[PDB]
Amino acid sequence: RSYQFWDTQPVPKLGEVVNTHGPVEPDKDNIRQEPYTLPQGFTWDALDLGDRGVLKELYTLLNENYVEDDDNMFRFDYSPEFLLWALRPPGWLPQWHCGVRVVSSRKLVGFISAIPANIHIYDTEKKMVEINFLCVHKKLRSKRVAPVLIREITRRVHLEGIFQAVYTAGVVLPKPVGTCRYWHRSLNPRKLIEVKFSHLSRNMTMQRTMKLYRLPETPKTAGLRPMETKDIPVVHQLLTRYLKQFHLTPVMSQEEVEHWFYPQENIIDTFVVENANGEVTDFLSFYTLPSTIMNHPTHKSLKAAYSFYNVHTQTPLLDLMSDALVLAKMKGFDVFNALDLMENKTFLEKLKFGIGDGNLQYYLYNWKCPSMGAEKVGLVLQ
Ligand SMILES: CCCCCCCCCCCCCC(=O)SCCNC(=O)CCNC(=O)[C@@H](O)C(C)(C)COP(=O)(O)OP(=O)(O)OC[C@H]1O[C@@H](n2cnc3c(N)ncnc32)[C@H](O)[C@@H]1OP(=O)(O)O
Ligand SMILES: Cc1nn(C)c(C)c1NS(=O)(=O)c1c(Cl)cc(-c2ccnc(N3CCNCC3)c2)cc1Cl
Repeated sequence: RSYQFWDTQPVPKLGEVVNTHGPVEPDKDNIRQEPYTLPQGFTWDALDLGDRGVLKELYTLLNENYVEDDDNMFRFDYSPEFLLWALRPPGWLPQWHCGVRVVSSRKLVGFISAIPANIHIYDTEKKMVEINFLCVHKKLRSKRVAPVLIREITRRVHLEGIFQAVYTAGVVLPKPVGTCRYWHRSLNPRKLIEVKFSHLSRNMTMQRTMKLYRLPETPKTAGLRPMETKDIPVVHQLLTRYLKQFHLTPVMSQEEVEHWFYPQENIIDTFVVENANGEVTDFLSFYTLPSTIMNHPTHKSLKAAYSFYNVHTQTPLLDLMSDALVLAKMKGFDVFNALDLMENKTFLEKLKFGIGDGNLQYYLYNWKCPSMGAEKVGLVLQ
C-alpha cells in the first residue's frame, strides 16, 4: 500500500519491525514562521473556547461532522462543557485550538487540537502533545484538507519546542504502537436493540436479555463515595504508582489529576474507596459521551459512559468495575464502553461486555519503538 501524506512524515513504515527506541528525526533548529496555505476561500482562525459563541460553533461542527460508526447510524455528541474539559487542561495554549473558517460566511468547517502531555514510553519520558478532534466538514471531505490541518498543528507545536505527539485513530496508518478493541456492556438493552446498536442474540429473547444484563440497584464495595477535593493528593499517588506497570502512560502532575478526575456532572465521574481506617485505597472513573442517533423518529441520543482510569490496590478490579456499571446504570446511561487496554481483559467477559466492531489504533509521531500488546497500553484519551 501507499500513503501520499503519511509516507512524508517522521513515522515508521508499516510492517517493519522496530528494535530500537528513539526519535525518527532530530529536533528542528529552525521552524517555518508562516501558516501553511489553505485552499482559496478558507482561512485559519484560533478558536477562543472561553467565548460562549465560539464554543457553540465548535460544538455544532463536531455534532454534525465528527466520528460516526461504519453504518452512519451514530455520531459522537461531545457537549460544550466536555469540550472545555478536554481542551483546556493545565498548560493549554490558544494557538493549539486550530480552526478553519470560510472567509465570506465565517462558517467553521475544520478543526484540529493539541494539548500538552508528559508521556512515559518504555524507559523514556518525553514532553509531548495529544492530538484530538481532527474534523473536516462533510462537504469538504476528500479534498486533502486533513494533511494541511495536521501540518499546521505540527508547525504550531514545533514553535513551542515540542517534537513528539501521541494520537489515536480508528483507521490503520503508519504505524500503530498498540492496537485496542472497544467492548460494550449493555445497561439499557431494550433501547440498544431498538436503535440497532445491538441485536438480540440468536437463542435469546428480549426477556432473557433484560435478565442477563440486570444489575444491583446500589454499589457493593464498602466505603465507595464520590471523589472530593481532599482526595486529590492520594488519587494522584494511587494513579502514579499504578501506571508504572504499563509501557505507554501519562505522567500527570497533581494539578492535572485535579483537572482530569475531579467530578463534574455529565462530564467526568470519579469514585474512591475510603476504607474502615479512612484510607483511600482504590478509585474508578468514567467519562460522559453521548452519541446522536441519526435519522430516528423517537430516539435521538444514546447515553454512553466510557471507562477512564481505574486503580485497584485493595479492592479486586472485578468488584470495582461491577460497581462502575451499577453507578452508570443509576446515572441513566444506556451503555458502558471500555477498551481492552491495561488490565481490562481480566474483567470484560466476566462482566458481560460484548466485543465491538471498531479497533482503536495508538500512534506516536516522531518516536520509533517496538509495538506493544493492548494490556501494556496505559493511556486513555477522550
Ligand atoms: C510534534 C507535533 C506533531 C503533531 C501532529 C501529530 C499527528 C496528528 C495526526 C492526526 C491525529 C488525529 C486524531 C483524531 O482526531 S482521530 C478523529 C478523526 N476525525 C474523524 O474521524 C471525524 C469525521 N471524519 C473526518 O472529519 C475525516 O474525514 C478526516 C478529517 C479524519 C479526514 O478528512 P478527509 O476524509 O477529507 O481526508 P483528506 O482528503 O482531507 O486527507 C486524506 C489523508 O488523511 C489521512 N487520514 C484520514 N483520517 C485520518 C486520521 N483520523 N488521522 C490521521 N490521518 C488521517 C488519510 O490516510 C489520508 O492520508 P494518506 O493515506 O494520503 O497518507
Ligand atoms: C456508540 C457509538 N457512537 N459512535 C460514534 C460509534 C462509532 C459508536 N460505536 S462504538 O462504541 O462501537 C465505537 C466508538 Cl464509541 C468509537 C469508535 C472510534 C472510531 C474512530 N475513532 C475514535 N476516536 C475516539 C477517541 N479520539 C479520536 C478517535 C473512536 C469506534 C466505535 Cl465502533
